[PDB]
Amino acid sequence: MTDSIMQNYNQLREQVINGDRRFQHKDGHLCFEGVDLDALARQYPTPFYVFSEPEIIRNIHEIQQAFAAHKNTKTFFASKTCSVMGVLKAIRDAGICAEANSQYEVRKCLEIGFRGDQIVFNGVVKKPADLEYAIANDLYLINVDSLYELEHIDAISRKLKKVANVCVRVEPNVVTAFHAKSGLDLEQAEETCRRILAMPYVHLRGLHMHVGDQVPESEPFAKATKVLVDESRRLEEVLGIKFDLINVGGGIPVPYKYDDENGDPLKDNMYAGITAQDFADAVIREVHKWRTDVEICIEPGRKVTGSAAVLLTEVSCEKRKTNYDLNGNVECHVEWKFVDAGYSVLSDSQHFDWFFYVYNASRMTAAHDAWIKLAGPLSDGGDYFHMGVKGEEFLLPKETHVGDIVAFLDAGAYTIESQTVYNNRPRTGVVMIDKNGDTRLIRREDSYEDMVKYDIYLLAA
Amino acid sequence: MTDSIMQNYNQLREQVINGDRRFQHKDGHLCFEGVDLDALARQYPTPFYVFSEPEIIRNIHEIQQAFAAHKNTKTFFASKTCSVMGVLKAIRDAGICAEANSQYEVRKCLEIGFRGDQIVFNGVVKKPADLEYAIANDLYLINVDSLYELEHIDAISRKLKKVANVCVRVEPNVVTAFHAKSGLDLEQAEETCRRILAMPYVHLRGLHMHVGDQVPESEPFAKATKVLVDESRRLEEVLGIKFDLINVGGGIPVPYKYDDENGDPLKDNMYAGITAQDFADAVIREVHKWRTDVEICIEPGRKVTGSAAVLLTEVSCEKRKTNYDLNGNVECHVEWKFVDAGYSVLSDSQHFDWFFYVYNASRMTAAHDAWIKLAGPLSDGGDYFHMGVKGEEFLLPKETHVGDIVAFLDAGAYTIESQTVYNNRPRTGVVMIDKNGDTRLIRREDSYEDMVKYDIYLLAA
Ligand SMILES: [Cl-]
Ligand SMILES: [Cl-]
Ligand SMILES: [Cl-]
Ligand SMILES: [Cl-]
Ligand code: NA
Ligand code: NA
Ligand code: NA
Ligand code: NA
Repeated sequence: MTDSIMQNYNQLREQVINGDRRFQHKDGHLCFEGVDLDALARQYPTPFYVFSEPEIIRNIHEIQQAFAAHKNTKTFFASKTCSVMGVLKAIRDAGICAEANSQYEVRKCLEIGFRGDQIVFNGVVKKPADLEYAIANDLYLINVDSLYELEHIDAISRKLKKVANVCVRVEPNVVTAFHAKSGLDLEQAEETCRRILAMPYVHLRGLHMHVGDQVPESEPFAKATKVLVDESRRLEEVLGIKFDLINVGGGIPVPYKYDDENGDPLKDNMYAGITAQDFADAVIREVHKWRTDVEICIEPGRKVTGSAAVLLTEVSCEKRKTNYDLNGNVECHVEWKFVDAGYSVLSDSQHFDWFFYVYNASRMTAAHDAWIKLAGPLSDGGDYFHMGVKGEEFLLPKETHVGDIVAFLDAGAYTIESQTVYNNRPRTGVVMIDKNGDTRLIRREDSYEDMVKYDIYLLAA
Repeated sequence: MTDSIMQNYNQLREQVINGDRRFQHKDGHLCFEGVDLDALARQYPTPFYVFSEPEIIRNIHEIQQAFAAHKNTKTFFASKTCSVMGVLKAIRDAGICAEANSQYEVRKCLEIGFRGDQIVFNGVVKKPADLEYAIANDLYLINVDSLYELEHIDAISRKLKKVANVCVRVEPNVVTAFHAKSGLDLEQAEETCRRILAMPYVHLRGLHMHVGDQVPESEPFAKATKVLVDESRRLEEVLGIKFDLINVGGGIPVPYKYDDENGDPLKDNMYAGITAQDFADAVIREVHKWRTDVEICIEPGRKVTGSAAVLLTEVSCEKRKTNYDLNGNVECHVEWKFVDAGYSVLSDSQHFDWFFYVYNASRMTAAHDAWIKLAGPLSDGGDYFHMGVKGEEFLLPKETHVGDIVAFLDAGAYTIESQTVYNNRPRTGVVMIDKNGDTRLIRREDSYEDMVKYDIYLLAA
């Protein structure tokens, strides 16, 4: 029933402004950490993302509190989730470490103040130049993803006369051969470790795995960790060593739909099937069957920042399209609202069928009582938001007007670096709400100069 | 049969180097317009795209030759397809016009030397600043996509005392109301045109439509053009005017799979179901039932550049993954080849299930006789190429080695502006082969400075 769907969506809306730790209402507008988002979107050109340092901190608290039963836990934010420097700075100041996924990610983590001993460098393609940069900067871990790459680590560590600290990525078969490009097979772990021990400037620290992203059950983490723990225990015996650590990766999910009573996480993984506590319980229980003193490294990405941003986008056009029958009578009307952000700004809404709550931030206390379709500004028929409240339809106040600010919630993970300049619309500015509730610009909107500065061409003037 | 699939793929490979107007072989390597692509990829860092000015010119020839039966045809390259300045310059020097999809696209077309009278500006969200820039620059056409936008065109043209030349976009119901965000309903065309005629600084030039992209049959173009032609004829009568033009949009498909005897274009639109001649026959036949003298405007994007680039990417790692049964016996092996381009470089291979021919450019004369899986360098389990020769599997020479150059063909449409800095891997350089067969860099690879120059942060040194 649409009425029931509409009723439920407006219960969720009221819970946003009366129940959510992030949000309030003022002057009829959605507020984030006490910042009126309508007013903010009159101060900065839309579309833009606004991050909350307070919410990042709360998310980091949930993660670390979840691991209270294991004191030697080291937490590395997976920076492919978001690497805007001011976001990395908030995460650094909140007291955790960083995982990096390219040479330039390593460099920006170092620049913003993560020490080498606070950085893990992972990857399936770590070219000699990448490895040389990482080894020269004394990173806490460089993962070993393949035997081919390991030969470069040996050669380059010898060349620099600097120890490379490594963890061997093993991807358990919980078809992994066909569908998992990353890591070594379990069967290869022993000889790989044996070979690293013999290398003069490579130091074996432990094994690594990463299950995946937005994982809706605890069992995959428990099963995969058990495989890694059993192999770690066995190799300690066979090789006569004591591992420094085990790195169990990331994948803690974030709620993108909150009404769990109406959702099946295994069918719709926008429902978060598990909590950080569930992830920690599964991991710690398995590790403690082997050692309670070993360091556990975790690599959460999405959970750190996902809930901690909103995309603000201005309703910039409207139209009504009407389907008529062959006698000219109306079959239905469609109310299109156009916002100034499309899939070049919010990639996952299109490419990964990702749901984000959508509300009229300018009319946040008004009933969202009109079915509408929400379109982006790209000259591209597929640039509209398909992941609606009911099918492809969204709910906004019937009073919605051009000039209102629409907010997409839970827009803090995998939303910035994935933007494009398709249609030569610019990638967005980014604003940060700091711990004091003050705002500042932390990324500019791309300028026209940015569209062409990369190009090499004969000028005309 | 895999053997048969392998046989057919190697027949296609031989046709590339012995039959294709674009390619040859030399020193065992794939050549493009006589340029050895292995050698080129030792001169420039991979991954990068290489465009062919000769092939752009050939594609433009096919389009214009297709319209020989209609002398007053004006051709506007849809620049959302590719707007690297050197690519736009080649298209300008080849003698056609430009369609633009944002304020900055308009600006870059003007900068590279398209005159205002050679530019069409389309869009669903043309804000006042966008319209003011377009009207001030005397564009040949600004489309009218909605009644809301039309009010801004009236007001701003009055403010500047400059005539805005417009075409009214009408999207026929050939559900269009639910699935087509663009244009007005046919039922709205009459009053919209009547209102424009009464505006002092808005000049109505005709109607506009655009069917879509990679369209595999001629019927949609014929049917939609007929609707637009019938309404144009009727409005000339009702309103007592003579239209300058009709703008029928783009959508000419490009072959991404060439063995048409084995493909159904309506099921797999990588097979191009129609040619430019088929598009022109359908459009011209319908227009000439109304007027033979009127100007026909077309907006091809993909067809201009799609076949005119190759992505060159270096095999940068390899591994074998083996699935074992519960007794330790081998069930299967998977041979993974890792290249230095993933979906942040070649977006559509992931997000739009787009097929591109893949060959070992370094071993182009060798039998491609080994099934492999082809992975990108992103730390992301989904970053491998799923659109294989058979399922998710590709064919490369069993002799393929790290350091070989892999080529993706037909990589010239919608491949540059759609790149991202996900994982802070840079967006690629772009090279151009000019009409003389010489090469030059036309876009640099993003530098590390580019990763962070947009960010605003307190430095440490
Ligand atoms: Cl930590
Ligand atoms: Cl309307
Ligand atoms: Cl022309
Ligand atoms: Cl291997
Ligand atoms: Na705005
Ligand atoms: Na060693
Ligand atoms: Na290279
Ligand atoms: Na007029």
